[PDB]
Amino acid sequence: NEQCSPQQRTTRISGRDGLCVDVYGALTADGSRVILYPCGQQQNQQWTFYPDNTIRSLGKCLATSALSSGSNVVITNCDYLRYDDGWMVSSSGTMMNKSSHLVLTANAATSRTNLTGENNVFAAKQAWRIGNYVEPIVTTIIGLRHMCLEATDNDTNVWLESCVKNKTKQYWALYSDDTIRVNNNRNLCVSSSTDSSSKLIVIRRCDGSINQRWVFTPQGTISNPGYEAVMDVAQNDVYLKKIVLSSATDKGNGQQWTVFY
Amino acid sequence: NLSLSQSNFSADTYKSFIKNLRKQLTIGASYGSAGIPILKHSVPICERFLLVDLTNGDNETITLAINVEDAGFAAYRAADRSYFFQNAPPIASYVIFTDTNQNIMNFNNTFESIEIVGGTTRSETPLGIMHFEASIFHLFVHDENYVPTSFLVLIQMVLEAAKFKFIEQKVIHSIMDMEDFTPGLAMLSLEENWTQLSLQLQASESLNGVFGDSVSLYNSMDEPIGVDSMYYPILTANMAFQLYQCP
Ligand SMILES: *[C@@H]1O[C@H](CO)[C@@H](O[C@@H]2O[C@H](CO)[C@@H](O[C@@H]3O[C@H](CO)[C@@H](O)[C@H](O)[C@@H]3O[C@@H]3OC[C@@H](O)[C@H](O)[C@H]3O)[C@H](O)[C@H]2NC(C)=O)[C@H](O[C@@H]2O[C@@H](C)[C@@H](O)[C@@H](O)[C@@H]2O)[C@H]1NC(C)=O
Ligand SMILES: *[C@@H]1O[C@H](CO)[C@@H](O[C@@H]2O[C@H](CO)[C@@H](O)[C@H](O)[C@H]2NC(C)=O)[C@H](O)[C@H]1NC(C)=O
Ligand SMILES: *[C@@H]1O[C@H](CO)[C@@H](O)[C@H](O)[C@H]1NC(C)=O
Repeated sequence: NEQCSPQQRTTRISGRDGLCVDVYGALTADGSRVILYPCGQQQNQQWTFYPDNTIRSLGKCLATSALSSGSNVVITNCDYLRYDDGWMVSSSGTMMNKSSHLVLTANAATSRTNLTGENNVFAAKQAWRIGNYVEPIVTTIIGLRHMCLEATDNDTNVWLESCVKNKTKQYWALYSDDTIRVNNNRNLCVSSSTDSSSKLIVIRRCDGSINQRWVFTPQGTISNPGYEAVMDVAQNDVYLKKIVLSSATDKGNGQQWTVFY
Repeated sequence: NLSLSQSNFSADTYKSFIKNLRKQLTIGASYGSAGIPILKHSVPICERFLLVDLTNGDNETITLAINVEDAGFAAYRAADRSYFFQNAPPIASYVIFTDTNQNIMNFNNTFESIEIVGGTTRSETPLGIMHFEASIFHLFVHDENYVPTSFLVLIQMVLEAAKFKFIEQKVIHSIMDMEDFTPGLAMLSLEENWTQLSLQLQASESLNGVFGDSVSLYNSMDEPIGVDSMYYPILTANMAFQLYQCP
């Protein structure tokens, strides 16, 4: 069964604010920089994956340009990497250079931001969706007592309410940077607490942070991988109107969620 | 035997049943990068079947044999009778329901086969609590007019729900809202592609989680979403287990 060993696939790579990984001006010279840019069909956003762990556009290979963090990610001649182990993409969408452990990062959100190799902190700005479908995925999010997450208090808070099909504030847009956004206001992201004294999950202006990176795991949790915790209904009591970040526990169903899209 | 009764069919009990069905199917499952259990394969025929009891609104009970390799129905029992799909493994009748009057159904356990024989499609076959109930009845008495649509109902509400949290949730919505439904493109595209998603996910191991082919999954707005990798929550948080496909 050779379908088990596909030799290549050409796709796109989207990330922060739903922008795409783009070879700037489609330049082919070694060290030509990779940027963040609005997603389209152009060849310089077409990335081909191969079993040698290379990722390629315009015939050349995505690559870090330094051992230390802070420098641009570039495309360069693939023969320069013949003895390199290449890239490793985690199950959560972190794209990592195997040797250096540097991670594809977008330090700003605006079109033309240079992508760089950075130390991994599991920020939303270090989360990517490899795939051709780059749009935010619109969904409801079902939790304890078959209830739906709703954006509340002028899109500042979030808790469970009974699912109502029409109700616009129960819809969420799932972005390529692992953010969960208010569907009607896509500058607003579900956020773990910035106040040390509180575990309360809230809604705040999207800023690319660890607080806003979320992973829908196959075991049915909503994980914040940088804080090694999951979304949880406080006291397994939906009436408390509080969702919190907790370490994974088999004790309650408050950590179980469903994506209904 | 794991069981579900129309008498006690609340969103909670339905959910527990599906959760336990998945649990049991995935005993001894293998795992890849994606973290989605891959069902067992090359199982000795004596171990290949999981039995599940379904009871309708009036204490009529059937027992379904599920093949643990593919989460499909091979056969079922009603009282001292049993019924085997034509494509059930040929040795199955020596292993399950041995002390019954065994019979062969003249169609396969696939949607394509069941749809042709019954003259009706999943898109026109309602799902919900009352349809579950009546389906159990028609299987119990083996009324041949209704056997194919009864299987469309029960395969979708039991097995396909076990495969996909999306489908499980469609049934929960149906219980909570007290409203039957017909499956739309979203549900059907999952059902249609379970096998292909299985293959691609396993094959993706050698391409950093990227698929060899794209699979189209529809959302509730009938928009198609191309899934050409494991980095789609609508796959990775939905498909609860896979068919074994790759070494
Ligand atoms: C994203 O990445 C690109 C590429 O790295 C940025 O551009 C580059 O910026 C350098 C300075 O950051 C340019 O250097 C100047 O080059 C002339 C000769 O090229 C040299 O005589 C100058 O002194 C200066 O060079 C450096 O001086 C400081 C030293 O520490 C350093 O070692 C020298 O190299 C360089 O040409 C340029 N590269 C290219 C191909 O464009 C880019 O920055 C934006 O554009 C540049 C031109 C400049 O306006 C920057 O300040 C500005 O950030 C960066 N950001 C964006 C959004 O594109
Ligand atoms: C991953 O990172 C490593 C290390 O930063 C890169 O390996 C270096 O490649 C440069 C350019 O060819 C060589 O001069 C160095 O000798 C290598 N350093 C080490 C420590 O081996 C590698 O190019 C990166 N790979 C990708 C695809 O980004
Ligand atoms: C039933 O499925 C088998 C595969 O085992 C196939 O060969 C046969 O042609 C199918 N027949 C029907 C009735 O569709």
